[PDB]
Amino acid sequence: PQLPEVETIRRTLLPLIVGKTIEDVRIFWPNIIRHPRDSEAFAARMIGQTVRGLERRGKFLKFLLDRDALISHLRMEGRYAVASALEPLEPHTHVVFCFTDGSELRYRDVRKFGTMHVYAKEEADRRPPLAELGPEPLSPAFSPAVLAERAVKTKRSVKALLLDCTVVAGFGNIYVDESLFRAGILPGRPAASLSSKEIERLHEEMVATIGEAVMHLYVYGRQGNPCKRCGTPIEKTVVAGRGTHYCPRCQR
DNA sequence: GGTAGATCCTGAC
DNA sequence: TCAGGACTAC
Ligand SMILES: [Zn+2]
Repeated sequence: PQLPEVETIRRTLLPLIVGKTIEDVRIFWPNIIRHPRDSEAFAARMIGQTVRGLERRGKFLKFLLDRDALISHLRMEGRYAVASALEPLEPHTHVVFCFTDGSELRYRDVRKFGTMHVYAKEEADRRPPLAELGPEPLSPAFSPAVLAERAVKTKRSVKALLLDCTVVAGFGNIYVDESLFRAGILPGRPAASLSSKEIERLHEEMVATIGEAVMHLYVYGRQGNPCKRCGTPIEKTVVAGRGTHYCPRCQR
């Protein structure tokens, strides 16, 4: 899931778990647990805590309990569901939080790429994976000025810059390619080669593209098909190690 | 320090 | 054979 989907999860999951008290935590793929490194310590500390809130930072979910916060990233295919402890688990369920009311919060992930970190609330923001996280793309903290500062200071491509979590929080591949197309900028351009006008325009399209989503694709996954704006075949290459889609006519 | 590289894991080739 | 987000060593 991408940022907009993660926000939808935050909104819809919260009422389904708020005020419930953890009675058990069951872990079927320990690699997912990143802190405490010992999955048994992870499970033990959460027991007896009540869910008080659920926040999002970038593509991370932050479950707020009594003492601790649980920081969760779903990566490509992770998913949460709330269901009865009386029913069989779905395939690829790797972590389960059991509540005193007989319901469960279940984490599934076919690829097993997702991560979980637990810390005392007051420490969560200054430890990985939240430490160093850039500003929310939809917040005043993410400004053309901030983007300009990072752009001028690097030798990397503009695509690499946008993919960097320290630059802006949770801006995914699909939105990078769509934003660059909408801003008329080739993904392979050196970030420092962008004019102030290009930076401004890119910031604007980033906010609009992801803003629209949180509430129709031009290039992403459209290789070999005609550009919706000029009819030129969309091309796909690799930029910053990622599948990268662009129109060689609309983007410069 | 900035930056590439390595890394996980398995469905779809 | 390999893409895909967010500690190590060049
Ligand atoms: Zn075009």
